[PDB]
Amino acid sequence: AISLITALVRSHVDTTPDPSCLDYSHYEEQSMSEADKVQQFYQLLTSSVDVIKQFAEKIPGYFDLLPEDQELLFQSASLELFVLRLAYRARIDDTKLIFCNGTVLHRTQCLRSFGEWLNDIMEFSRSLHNLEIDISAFACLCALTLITERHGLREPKKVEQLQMKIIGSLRDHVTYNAEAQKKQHYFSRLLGKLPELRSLSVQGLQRIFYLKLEDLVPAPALIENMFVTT
Repeated sequence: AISLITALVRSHVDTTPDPSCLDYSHYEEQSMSEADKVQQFYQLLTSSVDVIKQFAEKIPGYFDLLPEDQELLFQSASLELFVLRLAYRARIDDTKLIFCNGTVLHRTQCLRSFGEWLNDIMEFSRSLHNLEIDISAFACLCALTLITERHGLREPKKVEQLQMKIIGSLRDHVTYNAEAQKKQHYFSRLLGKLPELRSLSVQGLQRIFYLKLEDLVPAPALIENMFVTT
């Protein structure tokens, strides 16, 4: 069978909208209520998480974890995966923003719902690209956002072993990747991006919690799951 890193990269590719199939039906700036903008945000977030769900289920060894741990791990990282993919794909000095559900919008249509938090996401985006992360390293970075220690796991040790396997594959790939060895302990700088993502993500919960209290439209279960991590 195929190697872990190739399985990861293929999953990433298979769940990353390709240019020719992007959805532009929401790009055109049109009149819509504050309630509509929240509606759109929830929709955008939930359907993207559904796609991210497809990537996680293809991570070899994931289905070998108990269904309870899969759920806990997924709910706990969904927002992070969402932000990580968003930031990775976003390019500097760009007007658009592409979401893994294929939807494309103006950065300005998102500022309305994301708030200042978006700017922090773009800031993280530039950070990722400064370090230069290839698709193989990124796929591992994503799997590591999902397969990580969380409180309440039934088989924490089983989770850590998969994590170690993913780390191992990332380690091997970095060691032999020429462009990478050209930088100060690239590997360490790579993993050092996860804590930032965690913090960036916490800031997202604040904004999503704000929208929830505003309560212009009900929050989907998927969005409520993001808050269970409290």
